[PDB]
Amino acid sequence: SGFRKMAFPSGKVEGCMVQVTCGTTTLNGLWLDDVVYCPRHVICTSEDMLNPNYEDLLIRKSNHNFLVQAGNVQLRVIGHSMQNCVLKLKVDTANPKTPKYKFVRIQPGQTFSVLACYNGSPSGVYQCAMRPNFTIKGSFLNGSCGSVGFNIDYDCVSFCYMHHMELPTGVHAGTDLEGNFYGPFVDRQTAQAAGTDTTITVNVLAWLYAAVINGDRWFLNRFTTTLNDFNLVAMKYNYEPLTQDHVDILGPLSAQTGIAVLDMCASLKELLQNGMNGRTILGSALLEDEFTPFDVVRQCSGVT
Amino acid sequence: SGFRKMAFPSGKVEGCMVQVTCGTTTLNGLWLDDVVYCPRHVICTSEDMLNPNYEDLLIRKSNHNFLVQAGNVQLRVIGHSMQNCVLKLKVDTANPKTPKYKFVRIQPGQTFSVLACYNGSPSGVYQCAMRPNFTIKGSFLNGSCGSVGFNIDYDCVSFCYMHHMELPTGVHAGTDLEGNFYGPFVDRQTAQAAGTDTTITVNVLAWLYAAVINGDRWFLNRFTTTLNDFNLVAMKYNYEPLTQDHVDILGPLSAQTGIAVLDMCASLKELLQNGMNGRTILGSALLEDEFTPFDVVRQCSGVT
Ligand SMILES: *CC(=O)N1CCN(S(=O)(=O)c2c(F)cccc2F)CC1
Ligand SMILES: *CC(=O)N1CCN(S(=O)(=O)c2c(F)cccc2F)CC1
Repeated sequence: SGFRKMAFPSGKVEGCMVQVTCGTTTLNGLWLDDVVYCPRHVICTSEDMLNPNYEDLLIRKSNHNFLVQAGNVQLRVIGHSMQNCVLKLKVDTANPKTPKYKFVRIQPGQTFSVLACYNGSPSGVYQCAMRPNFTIKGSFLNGSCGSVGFNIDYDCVSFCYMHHMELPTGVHAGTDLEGNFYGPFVDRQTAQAAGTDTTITVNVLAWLYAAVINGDRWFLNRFTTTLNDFNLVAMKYNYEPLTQDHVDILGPLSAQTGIAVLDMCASLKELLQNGMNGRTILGSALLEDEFTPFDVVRQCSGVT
Repeated sequence: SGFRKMAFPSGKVEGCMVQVTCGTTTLNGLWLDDVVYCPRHVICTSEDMLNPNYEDLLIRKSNHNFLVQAGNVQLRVIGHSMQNCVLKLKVDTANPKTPKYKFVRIQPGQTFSVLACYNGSPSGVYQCAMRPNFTIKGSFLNGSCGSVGFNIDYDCVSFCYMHHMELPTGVHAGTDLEGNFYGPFVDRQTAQAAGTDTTITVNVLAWLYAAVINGDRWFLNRFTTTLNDFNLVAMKYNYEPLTQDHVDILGPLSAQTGIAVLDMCASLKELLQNGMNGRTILGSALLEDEFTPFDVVRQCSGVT
């Protein structure tokens, strides 16, 4: 029993983190096989960052200008290329600690662990969601760029995020490991505002199921609703629309608790309309939306 | 910017987790040098658990009854002893991944990371505090016993907790790595109630400082207070008394923000008396108390 915001064990990803230095800019790189992946803005002077032309900036960089350090040993860079907003640095040594890995581009609402690093050294691990506006609400100081977000499936690390940007509002933006930004964000020190940070409805419901499973039942009510009726209330409260796809996904939790998805929807409807009235669910005074249905099943079943 | 509930990177501790089996009971062990530490209740039939006599139960166990598995390789047990509520299993192989380590007994209010394991395999990592009633609010299913809590100081893992018990109320109890329970708890399936789960006042203040540092300032007020005046309000709200020791500890955050500790106390006083009024601080609708002042400084400075 008990339910916690839980990150994947970070060891497999700690084994991949290196320091990348280009001139006076130091950030983090991900070392998989003989490639080091890092944000392309490593080549910028914070003056370049106002309107960088990356292809033009990169012409001035040779392999030997990229200083790659794994622990206290230098890696020899034998190649470099730009893919979208990341640099791939070919090194002469395969990372001996390379885990089984995939690159995946996640959807909004999908959760992942972040290993926050500075100078290629891990500081901490935390759980995130890709927000519906394609920002993440991270913890990233200067030097944290190139820190990565991941899921683990037993022994296979799926890398879904590399950190690039803090928006003026202190939310975060980054790329998949093909260098493609989540959302409309660009690696330029310019005015970039996030859209509406809506609540991930299906995640909230997952977490209400986690609550029932863990004995927090006070908010269960006598009501049901319909997707269309629920969705009117959701819209009004800046909750994402709920689809039959989300209902299907919640089916296993529905089964385990014997609470119909639409009944739990009706419960969530009353919490939105009535508020918590100073009560808590799983030690939270607000509705948590950074647990996916898969996260809830995982932590409630104890997958390793 | 941004502030997250952040666990230590778990890699150093993943390298220490083994499976311990005694008869039909499987749980987790911590492998440091040539010793495997695990809960002594590994020797119990859940029938033994009602009123176990551990010294008597242990007489019936030989080295070869303790099955220790690190990955998919068996360790040879060449010795076993009981220290308080843990077994020390001497094995013939030093853990080659043994990190620099200490055993520390933490005080209530102190935070640590837990690496939740099942069958010696990591499932997840999360951040905890030792509650003032010497429980922790964990996420632990059957098989999780012997999962450990730790702090890291650069390269030195301080182990402070091993998981043993879920109380009937679904809160958690365990030992330091000398086998001594935190609080008055015993490894027996009996009526054990926790005392008052009071709020860790100094941690709440730390987290209010983290909020100001990260731009969440709305709750800063025009008032100050005194320790004695603050403490009357704290008592009324089941907050731990604040000492000059806690004020001293908050000094660095006081300095960085230019907010006197007692001013921040007066802010916390108004939040207790007035509530949040539907507002959030660092994405929370309640006052977070599982960040220590050291945690706030660490994450706000980016220590690795
Ligand atoms: C995002 C990231 O981690 N980095 C890119 C920016 N640089 S930097 O330009 O060197 C820099 C500092 F070193 C300190 C403060 C601001 C700043 F932009 C850091 C690495
Ligand atoms: C605390 C812990 O992880 N364990 C001790 C109890 N045992 S058990 O007695 O084998 C057991 C199960 F295997 C399943 C359900 C309940 C139960 F007590 C599990 C390991």
